[PDB]
Amino acid sequence: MPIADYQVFTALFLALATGIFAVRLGVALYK
Amino acid sequence: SHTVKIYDTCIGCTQCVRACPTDVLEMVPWDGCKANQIASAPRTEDCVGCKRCESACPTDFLSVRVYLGSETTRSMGLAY
Amino acid sequence: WGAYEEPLSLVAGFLGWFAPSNIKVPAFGNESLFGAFHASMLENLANFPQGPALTDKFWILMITWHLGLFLALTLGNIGQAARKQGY
Amino acid sequence: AFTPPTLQSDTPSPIFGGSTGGLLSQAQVEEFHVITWESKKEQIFEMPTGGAAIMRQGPNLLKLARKEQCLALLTQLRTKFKIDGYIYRVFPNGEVQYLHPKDGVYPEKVNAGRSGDNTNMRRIGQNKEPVQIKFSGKIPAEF
Amino acid sequence: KVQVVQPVNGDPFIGMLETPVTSSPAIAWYLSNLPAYRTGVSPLLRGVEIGLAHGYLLVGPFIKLGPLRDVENVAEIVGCINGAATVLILTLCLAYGAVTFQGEGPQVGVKTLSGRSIPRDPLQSADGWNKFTAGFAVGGLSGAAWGYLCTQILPYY
Amino acid sequence: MSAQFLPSILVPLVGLVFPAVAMASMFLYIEKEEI
Amino acid sequence: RPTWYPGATPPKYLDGTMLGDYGFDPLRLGSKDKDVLKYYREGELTNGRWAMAAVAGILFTDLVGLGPWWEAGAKVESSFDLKTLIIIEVVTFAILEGFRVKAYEKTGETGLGPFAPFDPLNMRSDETRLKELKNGRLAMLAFLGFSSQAAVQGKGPIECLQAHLADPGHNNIFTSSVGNEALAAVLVLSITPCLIEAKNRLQGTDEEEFRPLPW
Amino acid sequence: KYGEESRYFDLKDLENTVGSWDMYGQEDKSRYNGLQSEFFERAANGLSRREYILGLVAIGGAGILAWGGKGAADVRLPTVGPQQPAQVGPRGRL
Ligand code: CLA
Ligand code: CLA
Repeated sequence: MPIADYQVFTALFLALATGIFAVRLGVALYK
Repeated sequence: SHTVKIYDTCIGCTQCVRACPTDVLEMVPWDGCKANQIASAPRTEDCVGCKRCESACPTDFLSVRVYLGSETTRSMGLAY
Repeated sequence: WGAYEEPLSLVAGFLGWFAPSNIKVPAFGNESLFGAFHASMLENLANFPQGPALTDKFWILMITWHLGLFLALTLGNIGQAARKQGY
Repeated sequence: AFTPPTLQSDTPSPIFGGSTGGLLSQAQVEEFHVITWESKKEQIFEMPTGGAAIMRQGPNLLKLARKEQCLALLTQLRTKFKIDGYIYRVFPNGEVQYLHPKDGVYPEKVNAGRSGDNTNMRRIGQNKEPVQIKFSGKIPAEF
Repeated sequence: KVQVVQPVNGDPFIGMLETPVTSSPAIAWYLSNLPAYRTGVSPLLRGVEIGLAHGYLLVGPFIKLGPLRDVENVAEIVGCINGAATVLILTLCLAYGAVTFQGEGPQVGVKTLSGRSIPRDPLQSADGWNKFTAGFAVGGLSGAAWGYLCTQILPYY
Repeated sequence: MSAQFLPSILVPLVGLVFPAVAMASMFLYIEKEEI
Repeated sequence: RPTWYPGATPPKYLDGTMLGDYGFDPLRLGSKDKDVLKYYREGELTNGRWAMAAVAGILFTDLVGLGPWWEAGAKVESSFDLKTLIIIEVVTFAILEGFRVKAYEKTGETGLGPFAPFDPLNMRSDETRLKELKNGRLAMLAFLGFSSQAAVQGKGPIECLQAHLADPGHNNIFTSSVGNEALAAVLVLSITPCLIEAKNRLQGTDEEEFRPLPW
Repeated sequence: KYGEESRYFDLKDLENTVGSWDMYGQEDKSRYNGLQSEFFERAANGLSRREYILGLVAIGGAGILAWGGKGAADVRLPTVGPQQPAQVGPRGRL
């Protein structure tokens, strides 16, 4: 049962949210 | 802009002053050595860091020390 | 000249107008250096359409003729501007 | 009783044919230096930027980029032609600042009346430990 | 007895020399008539001309050497490639303008070789570079577009 | 693989768009005079 | 002032002078230059007007029983070849857009042809402008939903509504082919305001050195 | 600089003593035709702003993504094309 396209899209969206958290942490570290 | 320092171990031989290629050191009156003169670095802004003054100091250890720090257009010896 | 500062004086035309007078002299073989060069130029295509192939008689003739012409041009210009070699 | 001598703009320059090692664009937006000396005769000397120039008989003025070039030329003049010169720093705005012979007396000679700047009254090994001045933008030699 | 090599503007203490390559009358005229050395012309027009020339001369390389050079549709692919290259050098010009022109300072004046005072080139300004960059985009894209048309036209080719 | 079109879009984005954008932003930031 | 979520703190530059100011701009796209913000508003209004016209047309064709709007492009039969229609549309739109450009460069707003404000009925006011902005935004989301429903579902604006009314619990976006992705969006968005509140509590609202999308 | 003789230094004319010359620049406002100049300045009207000119560059970024998702397949790129058979490997593998 290979992963479907919707699973890849969901993973990419979750990665986008994780990247947003990462950029927030980076901004906090810069300060 | 390097940090140049002179210590009381100096004997006033004036060799470091003659070896400076940018006129950074000079001799001023003193009373801690037989020569009655000490070295000074009033124009450290013109120091390039060649350390020629240290190669001429005969005291052990050296009486003049150069600590390389922030680089400027003059300390880097840039003509452009 | 009209433009530039080129020392190539107008009176110095003798370079290019005298070199042929000597290069046209026959050299026993064939008929003449300039004659052979001109014949090749007019026969092996008018040095523009197709081409002189790879390593042809025209190539060596053109190189030798231009070598002589250029050397005469430059040496004569130097001599004429030097005023009886005053340097 | 010494005062910095003013820089005369009427001083002629040495006979030089020109070179590519002269002033660049830094002198137009940052600064440059000028060395003026007095020669008793017209003689050939070596320039710090490459080539050979001819110093005239009388006052000579030469504009260079770095102060080290002017000092090297002065060293050559002092050790070869026994000529004393003055070095000034010129800014694009037009300000001239006296340099090298600061008090008219060469630095190698004590003048009694100078500033004993940067002269620690301790030994090289009597400086504070690096761990004792941690979290301070200073080196042990500045204490 | 003539000396064709002289110091730049008679000054022998400037890092430059005057040679028949730099001070040649014809060379000086041609170099001075380029769109880059027009202090009195609008930077946008000069940028348009520069972009047109650069965009037109930039198609050829990909046309005759691109990965799809052996295909009939090479002209179109290359036109797009030149457009991309023009856009890239466009962002390069913008970055250079934003970094170079961001502050003001009482700079020294500018004079001609004779000694006639002239104002600084308007191209060396925040707004001057922006206008020049905009003209380069229009001209650069137009030059690449004209490069494709020349391929279709031009009876010889 | 599912969604075969994704690599054809993500590879150029991470190798061409993202690097150009990052380099331009870094170049504009390391020469700001007043950050 | 109502915001894009209860208790939301609008940015410093989003004081409220502009119409439809709900303090929404997480990327800070128009927080640098004011002229760029004005151009952004003009673009938003243009997109909204086009969206309202498109939504009205799509709904009208669906109510009269015409075929799908997305498929209507190939179901039009009349004179004028496709190329001729393209050329005519390009020329007329070029002149119309040029006139609109001049109108924006003069009065700072849109217009129709040489008429800078174009208001024969004189129905221009700050209160009427807010209606246009909000209606345009609603129409933009309506068209986005139309396209999304046409892609996910095989129905139109009316057929999708009928299908939902038939079984609201089983005919929704979370039960379609994009439900999983949708489930991941809501779950994240549902916690987005609260998380922002945390930033406004532990960190505070003392601005930030950078902007998400500088531009 | 007052280089009337051998003096290449002048405080009153320090601008000429630092080699600040245009060398090739020439101010002249009579060249490009008015009708053609108007067309170009009109074409590049609002494209003179940093944000707007960057937008044109952003189009190039979209074209890059468009090529990968469509342009690469239309030029029949080998990576977007098909594959023929395969091999087994050194030993009994795949
Ligand atoms: C200098 C070495 C060199 C050279 C000559 C080439 C040349 C080429 N490469 Mg290549 N490449 C190289 C190094 C080189 N490569 C290296 C080191 C790598 C590995 C990192 C690659 C990886 C690579 C790949 C992956 C590909 C190529 C491809 C190509 C071809 C098309 C590329 C192209 O059109 O670019 C653009 C060319 C220009 C924009 C023109 C710039 C140069 C102009 C002519 C300068 C002219 C200056 C002019 C004379 C100035 C005079 C003043 C004026 C007033 C006259 C082309 C023949 C492509 C191909 O398919 O091969 C067929 C391709 O896919 N290369
Ligand atoms: C650090 C882990 C990691 C690494 C090294 C890679 C590497 C790669 N990925 Mg991948 N990816 C990852 C995580 C990772 N991925 C995760 C967690 C997901 C789930 C969302 C994905 C989803 C994904 C997809 C859908 C695709 C790739 C693809 C690719 C290939 C091309 C890159 C690309 O353009 O896609 C872009 C990658 C993303 C958009 C998501 C990656 C985000 C990661 C987590 C960022 C990590 C940054 C890192 C921790 C910080 C280092 C600093 C650095 C940025 C300077 C490449 C070999 C493409 C491929 O298959 O090529 C054929 C492709 O289409 N990845």
